[PDB]
Amino acid sequence: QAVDETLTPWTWNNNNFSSLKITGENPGSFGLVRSQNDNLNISSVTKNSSDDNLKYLNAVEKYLDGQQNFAIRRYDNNGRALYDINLAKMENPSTVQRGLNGEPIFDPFKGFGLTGNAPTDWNEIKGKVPVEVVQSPHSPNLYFVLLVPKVALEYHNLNNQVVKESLEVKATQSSFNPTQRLQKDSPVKDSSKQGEKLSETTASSMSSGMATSTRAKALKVEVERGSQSDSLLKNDFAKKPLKHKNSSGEVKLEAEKEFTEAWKPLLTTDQIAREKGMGATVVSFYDAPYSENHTAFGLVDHIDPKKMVENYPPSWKTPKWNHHGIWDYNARNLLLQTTGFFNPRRHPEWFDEGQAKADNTSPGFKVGDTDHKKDGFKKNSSSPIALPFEAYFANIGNMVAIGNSVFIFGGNGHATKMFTTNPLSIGVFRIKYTDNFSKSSVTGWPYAVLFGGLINPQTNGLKDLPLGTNRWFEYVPRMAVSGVKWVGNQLVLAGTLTMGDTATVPRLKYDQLEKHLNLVAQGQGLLREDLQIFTPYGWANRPDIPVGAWLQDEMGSKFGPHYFLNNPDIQDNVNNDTVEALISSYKNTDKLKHVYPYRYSGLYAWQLFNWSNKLTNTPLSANFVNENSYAPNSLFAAILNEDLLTGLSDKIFYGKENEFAENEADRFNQLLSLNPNPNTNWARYLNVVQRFTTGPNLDSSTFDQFLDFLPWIGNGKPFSNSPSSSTPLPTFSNINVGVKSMITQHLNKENTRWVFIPNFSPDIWTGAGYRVQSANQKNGIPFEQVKPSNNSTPFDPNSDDNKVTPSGGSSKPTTYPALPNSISPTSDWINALTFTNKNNPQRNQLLLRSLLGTIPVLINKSGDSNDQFNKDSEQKWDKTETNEGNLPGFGEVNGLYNAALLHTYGFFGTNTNSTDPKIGFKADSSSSSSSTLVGSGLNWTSQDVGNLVVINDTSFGFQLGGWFITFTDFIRPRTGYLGITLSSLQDQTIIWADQPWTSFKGSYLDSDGTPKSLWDPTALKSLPNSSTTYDTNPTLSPSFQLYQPNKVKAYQTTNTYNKLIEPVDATSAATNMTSLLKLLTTKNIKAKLGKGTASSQGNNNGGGVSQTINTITTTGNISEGLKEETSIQAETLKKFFDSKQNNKSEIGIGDSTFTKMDGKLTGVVSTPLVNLINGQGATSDSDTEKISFKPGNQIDFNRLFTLPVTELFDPNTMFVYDQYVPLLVNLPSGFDQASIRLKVISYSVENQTLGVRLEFKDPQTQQFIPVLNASSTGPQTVFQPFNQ
Repeated sequence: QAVDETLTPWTWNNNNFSSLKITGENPGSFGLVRSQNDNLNISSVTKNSSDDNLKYLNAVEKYLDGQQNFAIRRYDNNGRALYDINLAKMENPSTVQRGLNGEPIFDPFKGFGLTGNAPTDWNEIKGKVPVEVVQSPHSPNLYFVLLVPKVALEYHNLNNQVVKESLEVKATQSSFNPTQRLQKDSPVKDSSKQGEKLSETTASSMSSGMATSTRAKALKVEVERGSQSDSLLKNDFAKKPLKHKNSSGEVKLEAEKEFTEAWKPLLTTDQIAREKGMGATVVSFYDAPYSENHTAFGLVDHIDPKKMVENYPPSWKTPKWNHHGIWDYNARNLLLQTTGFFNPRRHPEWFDEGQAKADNTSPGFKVGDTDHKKDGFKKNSSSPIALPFEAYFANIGNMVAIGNSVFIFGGNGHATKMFTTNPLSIGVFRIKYTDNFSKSSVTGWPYAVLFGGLINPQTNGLKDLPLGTNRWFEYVPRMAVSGVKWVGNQLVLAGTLTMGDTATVPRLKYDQLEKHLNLVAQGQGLLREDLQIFTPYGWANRPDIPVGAWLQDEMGSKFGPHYFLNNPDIQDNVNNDTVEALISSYKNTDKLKHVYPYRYSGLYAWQLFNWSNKLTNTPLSANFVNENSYAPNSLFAAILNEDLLTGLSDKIFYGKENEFAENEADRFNQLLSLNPNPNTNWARYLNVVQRFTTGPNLDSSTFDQFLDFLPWIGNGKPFSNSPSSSTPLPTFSNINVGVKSMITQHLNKENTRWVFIPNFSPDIWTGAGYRVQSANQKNGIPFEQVKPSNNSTPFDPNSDDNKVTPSGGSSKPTTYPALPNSISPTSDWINALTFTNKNNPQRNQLLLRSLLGTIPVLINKSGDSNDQFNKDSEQKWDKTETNEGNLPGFGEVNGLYNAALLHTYGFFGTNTNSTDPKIGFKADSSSSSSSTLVGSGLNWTSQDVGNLVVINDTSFGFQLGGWFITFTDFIRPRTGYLGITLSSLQDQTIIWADQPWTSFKGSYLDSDGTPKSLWDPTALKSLPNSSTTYDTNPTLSPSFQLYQPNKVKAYQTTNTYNKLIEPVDATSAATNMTSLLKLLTTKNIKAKLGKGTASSQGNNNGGGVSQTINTITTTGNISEGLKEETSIQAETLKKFFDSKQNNKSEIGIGDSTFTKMDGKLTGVVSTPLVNLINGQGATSDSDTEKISFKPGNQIDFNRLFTLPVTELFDPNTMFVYDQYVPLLVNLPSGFDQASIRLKVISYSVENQTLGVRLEFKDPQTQQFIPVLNASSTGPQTVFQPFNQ
């Protein structure tokens, strides 16, 4: 039980927690420690055919019991280890001999009363490593230890055959086709159900209608209950004119042949619940640093995923459905995309069957039946959402206790994070305790109900985020945990969570799946990349048009008022006569809703502002929720009500509204609000989030100007590059890009001079990719965006149909005169909210993945000879309207400029490599251009998170990727402050290594006042094999994804982007771009860059400690940067940055200071005086070296009558009065009468024994502390005056 030098301090890569700063009476830390023994034969246990995962992991665990052990080495504020508590090899432990009502009997010296026998389940609990330990400050001297199974500890070393990556590679000795795993065949019209297409209404309802419209007339959509069990009388939604192309058989999503070797968990939710030894556990116990009974135990409690399963909203059981569930279901079928909102196909981590249900059948409702009315009634649901092994293990970590109850807020997933699959914590866990920690109940919640009550007024960051929800909890949050800490007087949760997917919110025209590879893959599930790609040509007029309303104009020459490819160049006016002529007369009742011929349109921004779950000032206000994203693309930091969370009840009951609509008759009249049955407690949990933030408290294009300012660790050069005429342009911010165009000439040309710009001259920068008539006239563009479907002449405005006639016959056109001058991938429009593209999902996701530093690129030419995108004569930045700017306009990630991005990277030029890599994008006009995306070389994944270091009650932070954020102004935001401060990382070898997160070994706050993080360059866990031994074109990595090809039509040399750049059928373009896909692998990327091996030079290994930059309270101030209403905030802060670009320190940008010390760094230990590193640095209270306990020599004793004592202390403050301080402790130095004190701990009237612990005003921290060198035994000492 004594200290064992063999075992060493460490820190697990799920929570990274081995040092709890203990305070109160016995400051120190429950030092978490493991043997530093390497050379562990993982391959010993073989997963044969007969054995299952359960017994295989049992064999692994028992073999490790025979090969490894763990203990918790409690530390003292001095830094002297006392005892370890080895769970495996501790003999005959005991729990506290509590009282009748539950109090623990603890004589300070005789110690906590033992029961002789410890909590049961020794066999299956001694084999669980301690990964975490927490303190309960409400109750006295209570402690927990988080027992996690060790298969997590050795998780990454198990045979890959069982733990299978989601992506399949095999030999694939045929180049590597990123599209050969994507279902690419488009839907087609059926040849047997022609007459069931949605039918145009019989006769328009005049209703005293004075307005007349020459355009096509609306569709009549109604569903009536009638009288039938499994059918109805008329189901207009269930019309399904389209069908899967019969190309080499049906094209459909079905796992049993779309996944030869499918992703699959290890242990199901029920399996882990029933199994005890393989599941986590939290144990209440008690520590006695100065008693012969050093340790005593309380209660042992398991964490049951059955509480997760029972506490999900009923709708979660049927994720393949959704609140819409009928038209959207059919659309997803036909477009070959996500079925539901959280199907396994796009998110298998949480499905206990894994990808085995990566299909469409069995959505909880009747589907596929011939008669359209028949489909829609509920039936068996075989695809529920549960907590499989990986997700459950990600659901453990950073637990904290409040009052009489404890919470486990989830791990971070690295322990079970494989190379591309991203599991994480989905639902919070709660534990309570009854009758003074005598019994407990295990319960857990879904974070969806925790986060349902979100509204923009809460956060000071970016607005309209995809965070809200509706009465159906088809929103699937999941937190990446930085460590919930009791920051000051508020409780803070920080890290990242997965936004509701804002990428696949648009849809694809039925005949446009073979030329939108980018987004079709981004949606189907073969592209786990969560940035958000820009392909505007093929979007629908509304993403939510029922399929039966798609073929009313199949040719598209008439331009399909009900359904047509989105192009707001033609968007109908919102003019009065226009609206009351097109939409009003088609009034919709409860039973019937009118799909209006009106030509809705708009670029991706308007598309999202309509059909994305943007946060509105009222919570529970997200009706259009498409899907939940891939991996955390949202930095997060919120404050969670301690008192409320304590109050909330364990079990959750759901009302009628929680489940889905019984039948489509009811569905047709869905509401966002309904009366919950008062006997249900689910909605109690709603308003728990006080606020939240993801980035600095900035809005609009100014936020992306900040994005421009932030630098890239891969080179350190910021994106702008302006300091030191065909020069690189800013990529994120469009300020000072292109030419200034007038919003006054945009669209209606009316009421715009002082609407979106508070200046006499509304001058804004159209951005890169813009077009204009000519240098003479730039503001606005005449309607030359005319789209001719066939060769039947252009869109034909002013046509009899295209012009409306209100009462009076004054025929007028419904399409606006002058359109905006940018539909670029970086299109920026404050006014044309139907032509802008810089949405807040863009802004936040780019913040996250640019702080990570792994934003993708789009390329034409690799570094190959004769295929080199050289700089001179083919990169003319000043001219970006023509092909000289090399702007693709199709396949690039929305919100940035490809040429500028690649200059920032250094793929061409000296920015990255000594020799120009000769990799870049050309806007070739000779013929069609093939291209794709690739990784950034870096591999800082998104689930990355540090441990939340609480700097003070007003700020905090952690490390994210290679950067160190600090929420400087989140708890107490201040006007004019940027909001956050940043610190970068120095070690290049650490930066570029394969898996740079087998390097961070926990974070803490250094006593000096600035946190740090550990780095172990020798611990870099790269890929298991160098593509075995043969070079595999596809080689996995944290941030490797199937970036599909994008092949585009030829570009017109001049006036390139009048219209959208049409794509060509790129399905079979993979084999012709082998060189381009060679760069899709990070290893090849770094090989080209010249930093593929240790050739980067510099630090040999760089094993040291990195410290974030010191932040003045004014750090991050942009007070002068803002305002200046002479022009817009974006441009004024751009000028501010250009005046302070070379002062990254002031803004909050820097590189963490690094100190090199030799050693096999593995963890840290914490004492309130100072946190020590790796368990070294023994201290002996240097300041108070010359003070010790006075032996019995300086006591009366001798032989006299029973000594009367205890009169010198009172039921008041129990410290001995100042009269008799030095009677027991030697003070040859500290003779001062203003310090040096004592603290009694117990006594006995009839025996006269006195027990005290010294207490003195600590200089460094003005807090009263105990002392160890007082006596060899310890500050606690009995003073018994024997007997006569």
